[PDB]
Amino acid sequence: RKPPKGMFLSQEDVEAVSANATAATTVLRQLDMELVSVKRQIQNIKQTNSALKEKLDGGIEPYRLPEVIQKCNARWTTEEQLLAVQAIRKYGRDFQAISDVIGNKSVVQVKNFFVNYRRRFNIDEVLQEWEAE
Amino acid sequence: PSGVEGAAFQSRLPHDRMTSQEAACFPDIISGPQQTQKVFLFIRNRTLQLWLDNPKIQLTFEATLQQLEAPYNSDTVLVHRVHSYLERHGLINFGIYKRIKPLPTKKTGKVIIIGSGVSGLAAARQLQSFGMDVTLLEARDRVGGRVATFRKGNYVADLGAMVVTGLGGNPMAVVSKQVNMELAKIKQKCPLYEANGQAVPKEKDEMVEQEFNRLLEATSYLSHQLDFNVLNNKPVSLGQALEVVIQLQEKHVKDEQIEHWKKIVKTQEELKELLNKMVNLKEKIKELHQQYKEASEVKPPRDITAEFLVKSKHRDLTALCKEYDELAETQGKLEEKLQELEANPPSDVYLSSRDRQILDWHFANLEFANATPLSTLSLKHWDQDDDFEFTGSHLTVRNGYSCVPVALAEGLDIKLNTAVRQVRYTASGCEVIAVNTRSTSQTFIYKCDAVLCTLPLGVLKQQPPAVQFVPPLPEWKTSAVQRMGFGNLNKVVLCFDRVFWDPSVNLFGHVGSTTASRGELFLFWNLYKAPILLALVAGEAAGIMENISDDVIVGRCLAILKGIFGSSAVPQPKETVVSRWRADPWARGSYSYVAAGSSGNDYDLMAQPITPGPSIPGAPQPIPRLFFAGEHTIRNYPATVHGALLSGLREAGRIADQFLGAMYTL
Repeated sequence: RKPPKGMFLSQEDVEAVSANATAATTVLRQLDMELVSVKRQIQNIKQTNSALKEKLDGGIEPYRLPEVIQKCNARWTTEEQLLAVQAIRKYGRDFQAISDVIGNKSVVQVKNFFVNYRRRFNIDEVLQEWEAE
Repeated sequence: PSGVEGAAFQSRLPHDRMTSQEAACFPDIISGPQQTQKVFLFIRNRTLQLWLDNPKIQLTFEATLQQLEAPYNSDTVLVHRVHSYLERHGLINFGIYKRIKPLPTKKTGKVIIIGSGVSGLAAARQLQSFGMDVTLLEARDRVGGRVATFRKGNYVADLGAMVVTGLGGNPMAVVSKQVNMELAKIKQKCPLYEANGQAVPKEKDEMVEQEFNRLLEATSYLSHQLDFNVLNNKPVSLGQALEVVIQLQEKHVKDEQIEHWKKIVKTQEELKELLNKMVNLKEKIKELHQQYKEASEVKPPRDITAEFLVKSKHRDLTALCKEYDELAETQGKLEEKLQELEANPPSDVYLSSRDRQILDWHFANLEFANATPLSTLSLKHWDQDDDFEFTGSHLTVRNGYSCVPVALAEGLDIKLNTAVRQVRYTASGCEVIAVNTRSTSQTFIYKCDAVLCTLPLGVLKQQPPAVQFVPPLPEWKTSAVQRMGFGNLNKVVLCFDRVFWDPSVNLFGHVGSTTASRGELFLFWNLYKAPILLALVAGEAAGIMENISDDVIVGRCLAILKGIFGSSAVPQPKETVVSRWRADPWARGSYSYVAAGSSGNDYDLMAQPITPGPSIPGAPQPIPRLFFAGEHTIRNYPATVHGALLSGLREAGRIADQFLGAMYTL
């Protein structure tokens, strides 16, 4: 029903090697050239990727900023409220950002703010203004 | 197998079923109820055993019935029918037995037997066994034909057949009990030695051997499962199909190599796209820092927009630092795959020049067993005889296989140095015209009721004919002759004063340099009591080495031996003979082979006798007059001694049936 294992004898393949006298030698050159062509392509990417890899020498250690460990608070200094509105103008509804900007506010307090301070700060207008970008 | 059932197996007969042969003579029984078949089968298997247990003495019908027991020895015509059948088709009292009833005083019928090789001898002895008048005409000055044994002083070596291919249902088993053949088992260990002169390492030996055997099953698969049997209107041969199998393994290797590297590139390019996204991120992060640095430089106390800027830039820079960290994470997983993929490359070659050369030796061995270039073997049928292989070890005939022809020949009318030249067969009888090989002017004429031809297939093949058939053989027989293959292999006997090889290894190989030369002296045999090596010449090498002097040939032997054993341990051989079987005018080759375009059925055609046309027109259909035996006529055992002998038994049965009557068919 099936060949010995490892032998590879499909109808399709057999035909294509018997088609003419050298149809076998042809097929086995269209593959040596198909192999050298890929190997030279592999060298090209290896050189290209070796160049992009030196531009990242040293990584981003020089641009790293130390961790701000600050315990989250519940009250809203007017300073904290002013930061808020101005982050909404910059960040829409990305509460994670806004929570990151203000720094000692949990992501829920941030969304809670959107309701309590909404009418007093025209948040619609602020979000509406931020939509046009 | 053992018992009565073992006698059936040892006679190549199913112990529990009736053969087509027996249905012919016993159509009452095989068409009758199952119980009577069992009695008949028991009588056949019993009788066989009695002969097989003691084949040095004729098995008479009385002897047989005496030792059968009821219910079986109750019907005496059933026993007489069975025993006469067996005697007639040579399943019992064949060979060289002592006879109880000495020979009928006056004979009936005259048969001329062309050729005194084993098939000839074996018929002759059976026909005379049956009360006929037999004369054999032999072109050589000796009997045995292709069973040739060189003898000089104390050296004995066979230039012809030298191996008994197992005693497991082999008629030669019976012959060896009858004649003193000293049979010696042949140990299969065969170390291969490359052209440098040193052993192929065991890992290489097993690797090629396994690839070889796998390659063979692949051809079989191509034959039976893909019907790859005709290419460009010509039948495919074994050789063609081995190429196409090897090519498709070489193509697979390239195909797999190509798929491996196409995963490196498809990953080298995810990395490429990843680094681009990271070189851009680092540059974006560079600018963000500077913007945050400048915003931080404005010293406090600041207004809230300017405090928001420092806070906002810091948030944006941490976000872009999360991102670039997630990416040199991803850069590590894809850098690891590239190292892992690179370390696991697929196989570089299918076979190396060294691997292929050893493979070429395994092909020479296959060209040896078939005495022909693999390009001539029928892919579909070259192995159609393998189902009937005997069981057990192969053996050599340590005292020379000619002892068997010579033994068969005693008590027989053999004209030596008599070359048949024309066979004339008519509705009323036959005349064979032969000449004397020494002075061909002297001409002889032999009249007879029937001619039994054992002319080698190579001889039957000559154009122009060495033997003329009058009237010419019909096209159906002459076409089988052309279609069949008659191959060639030759031996070089080397006779030394000194044992300098391994006395415990019976055979050993030499690996050739080229495909083209894979058969030149590729195998050596240590079979004999005395110091004798025997070197084989197979494949395309065979027919080319017959154009080369013995010294050049013995030279190339000593070369090969010096390399494999050291250039000072190999002395000069005392005696050397080099066979040239395709040159031999009474052989024209070594033995037959299923040629591409032939089948095993051609072997059946070769055995079909020839019936002449009527002399008087409108006279009744005559008797068959020309009968054929020999190695190329027995489908299930060609190219062998045992096959020859069986064919001789077979015609002598059927000739006796034709000319003396089969009283056992009623």
